[PDB]
Amino acid sequence: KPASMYRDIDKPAYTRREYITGIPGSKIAQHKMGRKQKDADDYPVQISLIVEETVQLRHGSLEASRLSANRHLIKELGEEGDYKMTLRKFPHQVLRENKDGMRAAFGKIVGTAARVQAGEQLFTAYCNVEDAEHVKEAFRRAYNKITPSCRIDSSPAGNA
Amino acid sequence: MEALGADVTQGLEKGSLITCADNTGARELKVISVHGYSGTKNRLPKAGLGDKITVSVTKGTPEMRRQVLEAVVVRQRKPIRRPDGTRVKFEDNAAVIVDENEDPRGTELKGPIAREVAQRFGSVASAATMIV
Amino acid sequence: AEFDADVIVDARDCIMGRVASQVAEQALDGETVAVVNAERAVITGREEQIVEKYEKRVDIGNDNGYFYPKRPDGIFKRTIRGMLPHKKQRGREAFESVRVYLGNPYDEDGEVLDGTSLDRLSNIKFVTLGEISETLGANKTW
Amino acid sequence: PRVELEIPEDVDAEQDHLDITVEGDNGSVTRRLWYPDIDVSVDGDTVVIESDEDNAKTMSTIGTFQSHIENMFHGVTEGWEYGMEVFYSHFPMQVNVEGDEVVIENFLGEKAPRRTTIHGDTDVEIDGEELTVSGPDIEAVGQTAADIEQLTRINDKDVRVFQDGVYITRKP
Amino acid sequence: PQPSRPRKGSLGFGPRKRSTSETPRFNSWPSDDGQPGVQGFAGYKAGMTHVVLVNDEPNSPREGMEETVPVTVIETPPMRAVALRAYEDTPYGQRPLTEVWTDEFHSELDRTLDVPEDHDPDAAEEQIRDAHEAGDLGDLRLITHTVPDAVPSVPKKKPDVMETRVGGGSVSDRLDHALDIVEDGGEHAMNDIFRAGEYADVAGVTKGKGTQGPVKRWGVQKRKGKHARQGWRRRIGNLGPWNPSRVRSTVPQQGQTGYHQRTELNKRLIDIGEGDEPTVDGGFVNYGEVDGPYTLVKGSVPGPDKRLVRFRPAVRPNDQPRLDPEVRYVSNESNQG
RNA sequence: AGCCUGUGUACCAGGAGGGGAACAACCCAGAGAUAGGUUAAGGUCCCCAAGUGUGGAUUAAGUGUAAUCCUCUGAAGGUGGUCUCGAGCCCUAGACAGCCGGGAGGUGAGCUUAGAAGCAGCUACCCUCUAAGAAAAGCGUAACAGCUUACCGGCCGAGGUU
RNA sequence: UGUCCCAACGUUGGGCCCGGUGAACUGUACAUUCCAGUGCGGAGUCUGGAGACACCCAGGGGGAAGCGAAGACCCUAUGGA
RNA sequence: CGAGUGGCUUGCUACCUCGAUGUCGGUUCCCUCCAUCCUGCCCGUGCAGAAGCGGGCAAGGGUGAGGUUGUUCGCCUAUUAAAGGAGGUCGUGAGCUGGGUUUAGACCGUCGUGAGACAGGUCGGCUGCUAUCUACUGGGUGUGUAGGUGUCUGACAAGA
RNA sequence: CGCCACACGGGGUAAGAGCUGAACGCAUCUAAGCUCGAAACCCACUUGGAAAAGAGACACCGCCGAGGUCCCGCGUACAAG
Ligand SMILES: [Cl-]
Ligand SMILES: [Cl-]
Ligand SMILES: [Cl-]
Ligand SMILES: [Cl-]
Ligand SMILES: [Cl-]
Ligand SMILES: [Cl-]
Ligand SMILES: [Cl-]
Ligand SMILES: [K+]
Ligand SMILES: [Mg+2]
Ligand SMILES: [Mg+2]
Ligand SMILES: [Mg+2]
Ligand SMILES: [Mg+2]
Ligand SMILES: [Mg+2]
Ligand SMILES: [Mg+2]
Ligand SMILES: [Mg+2]
Ligand SMILES: [Mg+2]
Ligand SMILES: [Mg+2]
Ligand SMILES: [Mg+2]
Ligand SMILES: [Mg+2]
Ligand SMILES: [Mg+2]
Ligand SMILES: [Mg+2]
Ligand SMILES: [Mg+2]
Ligand SMILES: [Mg+2]
Ligand SMILES: [Mg+2]
Ligand SMILES: [Mg+2]
Ligand SMILES: [Mg+2]
Ligand SMILES: [Mg+2]
Ligand SMILES: [Mg+2]
Ligand SMILES: [Mg+2]
Ligand code: NA
Ligand code: NA
Ligand code: NA
Ligand code: NA
Ligand code: NA
Ligand code: NA
Ligand code: NA
Ligand code: NA
Ligand code: NA
Ligand code: NA
Ligand code: NA
Ligand code: NA
Ligand code: NA
Ligand code: NA
Ligand code: NA
Ligand code: NA
Ligand SMILES: [Sr+2]
Ligand SMILES: [Sr+2]
Ligand SMILES: [Sr+2]
Ligand SMILES: [Sr+2]
Ligand SMILES: [Sr+2]
Ligand SMILES: [Sr+2]
Ligand SMILES: [Sr+2]
Ligand SMILES: [Sr+2]
Ligand SMILES: [Sr+2]
Ligand SMILES: [Sr+2]
Ligand SMILES: [Sr+2]
Ligand SMILES: [Sr+2]
Ligand SMILES: [Sr+2]
Ligand SMILES: [Sr+2]
Ligand SMILES: [Sr+2]
Ligand SMILES: [Sr+2]
Ligand SMILES: [Sr+2]
Ligand SMILES: [Sr+2]
Ligand SMILES: [Sr+2]
Ligand SMILES: [Sr+2]
Ligand SMILES: [Sr+2]
Ligand SMILES: [Sr+2]
Ligand SMILES: [Sr+2]
Ligand SMILES: [Sr+2]
Ligand SMILES: [Sr+2]
Ligand SMILES: [Sr+2]
Repeated sequence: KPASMYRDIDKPAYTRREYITGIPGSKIAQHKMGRKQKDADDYPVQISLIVEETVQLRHGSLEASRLSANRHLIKELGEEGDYKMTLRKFPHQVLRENKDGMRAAFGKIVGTAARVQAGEQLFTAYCNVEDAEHVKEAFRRAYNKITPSCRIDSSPAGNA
Repeated sequence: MEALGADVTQGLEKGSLITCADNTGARELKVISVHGYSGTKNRLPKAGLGDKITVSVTKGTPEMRRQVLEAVVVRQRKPIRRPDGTRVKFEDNAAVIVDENEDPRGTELKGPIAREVAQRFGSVASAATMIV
Repeated sequence: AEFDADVIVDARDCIMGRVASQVAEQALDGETVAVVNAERAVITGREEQIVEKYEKRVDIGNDNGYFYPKRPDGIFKRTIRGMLPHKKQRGREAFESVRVYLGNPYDEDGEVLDGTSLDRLSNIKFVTLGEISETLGANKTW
Repeated sequence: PRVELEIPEDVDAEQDHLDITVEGDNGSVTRRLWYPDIDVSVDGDTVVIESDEDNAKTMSTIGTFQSHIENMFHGVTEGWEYGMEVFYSHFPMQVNVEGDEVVIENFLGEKAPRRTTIHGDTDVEIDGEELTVSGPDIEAVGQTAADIEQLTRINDKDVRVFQDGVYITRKP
Repeated sequence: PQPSRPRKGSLGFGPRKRSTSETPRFNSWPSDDGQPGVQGFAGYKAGMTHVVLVNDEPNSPREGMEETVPVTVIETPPMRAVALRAYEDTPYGQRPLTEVWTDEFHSELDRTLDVPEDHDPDAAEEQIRDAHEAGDLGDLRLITHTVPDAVPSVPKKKPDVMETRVGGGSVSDRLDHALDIVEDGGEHAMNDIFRAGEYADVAGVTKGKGTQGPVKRWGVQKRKGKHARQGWRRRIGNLGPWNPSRVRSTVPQQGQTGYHQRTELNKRLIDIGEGDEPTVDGGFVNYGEVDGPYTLVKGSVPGPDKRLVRFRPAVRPNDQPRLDPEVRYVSNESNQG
């Protein structure tokens, strides 16, 4: 199913689990990657992926981008590299599909998405001055799998 | 192909039933296709003297019957024109079964053959008893 | 064959559309105009895109007909016709007291109308009516 | 911007309109240097390229005009030469100059001769398996050289195996 | 799946209307090469016979063998280049500048034109030569006419007039070459222009068939099978789709067929003679007997017997000339039979 | 969805006239008749009334010359096309690039191995001469050889680089 | 065996021209159109262009959402049989 | 996983038409589109050659004959350079066909107490009109340019 | 169903192969410039075409007579014309 069907915020917030059943499980495997036993403060560099437009990102997209991102950081820094990345958003918005003409159209439940306002940080990585260019590349791959354009913003890191 | 040396008015079409002028065991042949030919909308594919054709054995020995083979048209009832203007025509329509090298499959040819066909398929000719 | 023009304009190195606009204006005010050296008139832009446009006009047509001129002669005159209500009496009259020529059939030289001149030293992206016509397949009679 | 080029003593550089002519003991070359707002002129014993514009596009052509002129200076005195070697494997390649064009026969065993017309007053001298292309105008010379090599270009078969042809050996 | 198929008939010979001039008008001429010379001649179609020829083709497996070849016999008596017209180049193309006429005229040229009684040939020549000095001279052509009177089989006495270009060496040379002919009386022959074995383009107005339907005129199918018995036999399926809502001029329709000008390329001249060697016993059907200057053209020529045909050196020959073919036999057998 | 179904409001319906190419509801505008005048929306090269207006900048694609819209598309992604602005660092003690010259000894390090000598792998990665020159960055070799990078010097001369 | 390849020639009656006889269908108006667009989204008539000298003869029927019949299909009616 | 283009499939909507705009398939005849099957010219290759495989430009021309089936589609056969796809009221019934669909007769299976039904199968079963305008193919008469004969020019137009 | 005829060659390009060449000392097929290069584009070839409203050009004949119409015998033409 095309994301064109759900990328916009053109519907009420639909998140109440107490009134919704049959919600598919999320495809997001992890929200915290890298060395999650260490603190983000222990790193000199902090780079985030910022969404430039307000949108809805289906869990299937979060998983693809996050995966193709962390996958790179693993291939470039190792299955235990000294870095840590976080996907701070969770897909709370339940999505429908009307799958019988327009009669009794309320759709059946088919998925979940996370609402992201323009300017927000979707992902955030913390690395050493060395692996700074590797994380920037992981994000370049990630923003290629989500609807909006993004900014790869570098927070603590005046080692230009 | 090498120029025939005469003008031909194709006297046969796809589906025509003709005599198999040899001793392969095939008595009657049905024209299925004409080598190198391409027609036009609604036109029944045609073949005449000198053309190599794909054939199906209609009448003959059980072993030959129904086999799809290649052949060469050696005689036809419709006239052909020779360089000197004279028209030439035969008593019947006949072809000779031929292999992938154009060598006759049989050992002996039956009846006359047009000289022009002989020029084109020599090994076929070197089997003919009468060349007209 | 003799045209008592009150004005003789020289289109050499002049922007066709800008000249056309002034000749239409004058023709409507009663002036008899003769545009000379049409093959030398000029049109700015990429030669490749300009020619595509004129080639498309040559290819358009059907039984009713869309006869588009190929000679710089007619190209220029059609250009002027598009700035005149040629289907109205006054408009047809104006248009008919306007004539374009290949070269200069007069003894008097034409004048260069203000604002219509192109400076070759400051411009390289432009084409000549003659060039267009040649591409269109016209017979370079000029 | 403005650039001044002192013309060589052996040379004389005249120019009218957008055309510039350079003459020396080795011959003469004429060129049209036409670009928006770039004035080229011969101020006494120096050629001047100047413009009131200084954008990247203008600067590009200025530097381009200079090299063209310096090349003209070099060509009318020292001259331009390119060296070429005719290599072939199985079939003996016959390379000859006929009229104003260089002809090649039996290329790769072909019955039909391949040929190309020499540009300008370019001169083509062949000595055995060696060819030398020379003249005052680097444009015509460089092309003639290139044309000869292109003349034995092959697209059909693997070049790593079929290498017959004439190649530019030395570039001026 | 609706198989493809080329359209019925060519769109290059339209509109298919009745020709304006029964006398053919070449719309192109040979290139200038050899010495100056008239680039065309004319004659009247008589009929056909055949001849046996020795294969001429050096690339033919039959070179040097007997070959029967169909031939159309055309009576080509002498013509009269009666005037020299000059064209000047102008911004609007070529335009007639002046003409240099003669004094001697065939006794019946007055059945078509108002022959000149007072004319200044030198004033005309003067203006022309000045045009050449000025460099405004376009090609040079001769006003030519036939002498039907010399042809008994043809009833007409009224000459047929046509203009024929003169090409050749330098303009000055052919201009003088042109003036030379004209002055004499303009009398010239087929020999002066063509040699047996050369290729000529023949032009002529085809045989008229009046109104004919799409099948015959454009070669469209007749209705087939059951579709041939419902009331429609020789009518096309439809005049076009719902949209565009109009009939395109490209759909095959009824109309005039025949009597159109046609220019047939590369016709080999088998022989140019004089006398009655080609004549057929009993006489050419619907024509008569030949006994005078004649030309044998390989194959067919457009037009019915008696129609004026024109010759021109082929402007796009495919093969090189093989002069004076050897003719071993010319059938004189009756054409009735 | 030019969809369905609410809500508030103005409009069409039942609303002229001016503009918007045409165009119920988009803009100006609510209108007795007639007349003079000045504006509104919108527009001022010609078609067509009014500018080929002024100061300045950008664009080379005919981009564009398209308020709104079923009606005018243009996206994620990419761009040493070009213009403008800012920050860091390097530079006449000569920067950046190019070209020329040098790129050397202990020693082919030790190990592994029949052999490996910058460059299979493992480990170490030290000091002489010196203006430079790795226990060698990339090719190359069966292994050498050979070709270059680093590094230094010269020629050159003004901005260069991120 | 012309159903077909693939159409041809011929025969009789029409068709065409002439004398005489002499209807009907159809008709809001205007109307020489074509390409695009617009419009209740399927325009000869609105907009922009293009083309277009008037009239007449023969023709095969692309369009006039052609003419002929207040859709037979579908639904609706506190209709009928 | 993300972003789009098309309007060939299907679905959705009910805007136009119920004082009627006649269906599918086929046929015949004409024009077009390119997202190219062949043909031309190229680039790459896990390119020796021959040949494959993939890609680029390109719509001039071509893309055919047959067996089952009403079929479209598709399956199959022999040929072929190749036997591409799509738009034109799913072009084309005041052009054809009438096999299919889709009245009135009849049968079978299933359903129904029954009349009768079926988005199943099956046999039979009707196709009006003299063209007013416009459009085009060909043929004439006039006027305009503005006495006559003959010969031409070539703006434009058509072609594969 | 038979028989005849239906290019070669130019010019400009696409993809692509390159030359010279700078912005950016070098490099670079490109930014200016240039050499090539498709069955495709233009020309070449055939057909129509003075109603092309800028409504054309030339030559001769004639204005008391050039030419033309009717008429007559006919078809290389033709449904009327
Ligand atoms: Cl077949
Ligand atoms: Cl047209
Ligand atoms: Cl108007
Ligand atoms: Cl410019
Ligand atoms: Cl049919
Ligand atoms: Cl009010
Ligand atoms: Cl434009
Ligand atoms: K309806
Ligand atoms: Mg068929
Ligand atoms: Mg006979
Ligand atoms: Mg006989
Ligand atoms: Mg109301
Ligand atoms: Mg005005
Ligand atoms: Mg645009
Ligand atoms: Mg009703
Ligand atoms: Mg009912
Ligand atoms: Mg009841
Ligand atoms: Mg409705
Ligand atoms: Mg109807
Ligand atoms: Mg394409
Ligand atoms: Mg290969
Ligand atoms: Mg086409
Ligand atoms: Mg349909
Ligand atoms: Mg219809
Ligand atoms: Mg019907
Ligand atoms: Mg009817
Ligand atoms: Mg049945
Ligand atoms: Mg009953
Ligand atoms: Mg039935
Ligand atoms: Na312009
Ligand atoms: Na046109
Ligand atoms: Na009937
Ligand atoms: Na219809
Ligand atoms: Na109101
Ligand atoms: Na208005
Ligand atoms: Na534009
Ligand atoms: Na029959
Ligand atoms: Na009709
Ligand atoms: Na094509
Ligand atoms: Na089938
Ligand atoms: Na319909
Ligand atoms: Na149909
Ligand atoms: Na019907
Ligand atoms: Na039908
Ligand atoms: Na070319
Ligand atoms: Sr919504
Ligand atoms: Sr994105
Ligand atoms: Sr003005
Ligand atoms: Sr003529
Ligand atoms: Sr012509
Ligand atoms: Sr019938
Ligand atoms: Sr329509
Ligand atoms: Sr202005
Ligand atoms: Sr300004
Ligand atoms: Sr619309
Ligand atoms: Sr918009
Ligand atoms: Sr973008
Ligand atoms: Sr109008
Ligand atoms: Sr009729
Ligand atoms: Sr109706
Ligand atoms: Sr395309
Ligand atoms: Sr191909
Ligand atoms: Sr269908
Ligand atoms: Sr099926
Ligand atoms: Sr169709
Ligand atoms: Sr039926
Ligand atoms: Sr049923
Ligand atoms: Sr069925
Ligand atoms: Sr008038
Ligand atoms: Sr290129
Ligand atoms: Sr006239």
